[PDB]
Amino acid sequence: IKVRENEPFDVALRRFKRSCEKAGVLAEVRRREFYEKPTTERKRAKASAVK
Amino acid sequence: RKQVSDGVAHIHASFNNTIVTITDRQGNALGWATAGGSGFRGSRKSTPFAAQVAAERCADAVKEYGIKNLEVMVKGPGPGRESTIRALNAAGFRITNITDVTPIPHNGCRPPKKRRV
Amino acid sequence: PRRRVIGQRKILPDPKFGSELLAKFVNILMVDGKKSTAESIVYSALETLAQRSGKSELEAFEVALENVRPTVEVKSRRVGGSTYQVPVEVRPVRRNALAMRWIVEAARKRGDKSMALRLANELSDAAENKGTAVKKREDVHRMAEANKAFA
RNA sequence: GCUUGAGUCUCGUAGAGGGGGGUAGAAUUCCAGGUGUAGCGGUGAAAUGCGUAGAGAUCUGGAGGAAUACCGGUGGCGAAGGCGGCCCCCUGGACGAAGACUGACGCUCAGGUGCGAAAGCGUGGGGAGCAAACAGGAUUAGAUACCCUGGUAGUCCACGCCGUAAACGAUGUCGACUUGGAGGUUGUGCCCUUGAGGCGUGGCUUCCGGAGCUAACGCGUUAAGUCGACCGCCUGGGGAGUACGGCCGCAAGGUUAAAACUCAAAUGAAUUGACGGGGGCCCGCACAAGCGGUGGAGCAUGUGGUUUAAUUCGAUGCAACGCG
Repeated sequence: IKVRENEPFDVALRRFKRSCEKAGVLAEVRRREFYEKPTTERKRAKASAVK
Repeated sequence: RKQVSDGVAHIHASFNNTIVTITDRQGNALGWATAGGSGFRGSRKSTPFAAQVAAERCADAVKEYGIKNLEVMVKGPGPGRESTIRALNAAGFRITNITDVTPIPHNGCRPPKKRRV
Repeated sequence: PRRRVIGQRKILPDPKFGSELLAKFVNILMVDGKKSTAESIVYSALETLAQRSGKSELEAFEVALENVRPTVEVKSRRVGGSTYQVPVEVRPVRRNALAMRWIVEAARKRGDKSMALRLANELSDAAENKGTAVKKREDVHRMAEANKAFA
């Protein structure tokens, strides 16, 4: 979660949060408890991941 | 006044508004500025521009403390936050840490229903 | 413009000063295909402009037009189902094209006697940037300055 | 009698199988306090709402309830419903390896009995979040909706009831046979284990496909192929899974289950097109960028209407209206 750097620093370059929290994990927990749509969203996500 | 010389910039980016609170390392607030309090009410208070002018305006109003070092703590998602920390090192601050402190439940409370828009 | 990227046609420069800039200014002023009339108006008006300001001809014109050129202008998008007025940087040819259109339009708005006096007084009011075309430029810049939040 | 079906014993393996008890960490809400100050929240935009009685932000301390991120996987377990932190206790099943034992003890099953999501019901608790009802704000022609702000039952626990779901692989159970390929998961044997190998042999499971079948779509060794055993159910659409009666249920209702009348269709799958406020690519003064008009005035001319003895007939969205 943290970053620090010594005096050679210019830019933020914190892409630790395109790794874990920001993009998916908080936008997922904005909306409803189903049990049902996730079983089919994961079903078609794993059925789309195919060659 | 009181001459703290190090603080924390808690930026609270949400989808509708970013609210920047500059405090000390004890956690006592020294002065805040919101994107909605800088003109541009409404669809324009959730933009990176509004967040950066909110952060410029929060860098003002803590001149009475002589803050040079600060950590940055970032909550929430938002069109803000990224631009926000930029405005902080456009205001002479030595930005030391950038932590992202978004609250994530370990499957806690049930989130609200919504949005069949 | 759907498909066709275009060239542009070359205008003959001004027959008194060799200025294609001022040639496009007499084309912006021209009505009903009467070019002789419009260049008479431009020569009279800029001649009294050069006599009044005492500078010279087309540097008095170039100053009076430099005060009315827009910096950025608003522009509609309609991308996310919403009406945004985004600010966008004006191209130089469009920059002085808008400058001349605002000078000429504001000069047609004025209430003096002859067109050479309306436009000579409009360029003179734009030399110390207090006329109507500068209020059009400040108006455009208030729109693009208020809506700066979209880039 | 016999062991190739079924079962017992020995040793292990994997597992969100079940029931009871405890605990942990993040987060939401509330309460008390510090800093601090003008907004916060919300939306397509807003407003209701909260806020100088000091909100929101931020830090500290506390309480409480529910759910258990990451692992997490067309992964696993379960007859099905379903089961997801970690630990203990009680407990069910499955699978594998070698050997021993019983010796057809088997398969299916009308009535019967049990289990059976969610919502609901009863009694007693609990109540943080979420949220039917409800209230307010918007949107709209209206808006008893979608959106916003609140919000009660309920969701959670104990015990009892209900007894249903698109309770679905829309595929009853058990057994046998019939070309293949790529995986996943869990055992086990053999070989230099010369490593994240090589060769087999089981259990469960995913995707694609051969013959075959199928109205087609598709199924395809986990069959919808080729057979056998037993059960359940169907007989045109509507009326109608309704009424009456019976049984069950506290009720809601559940189950069993018609007829009169009425139609000549209702239906399945696939084809061609058209359409979509579906998707991709592309064009045209289509939009955009501009310039000049029309709609306002007077007149010209055409039309509708009205008038008239007649105001000849035809043209009438675009593509009729100085048109024939």
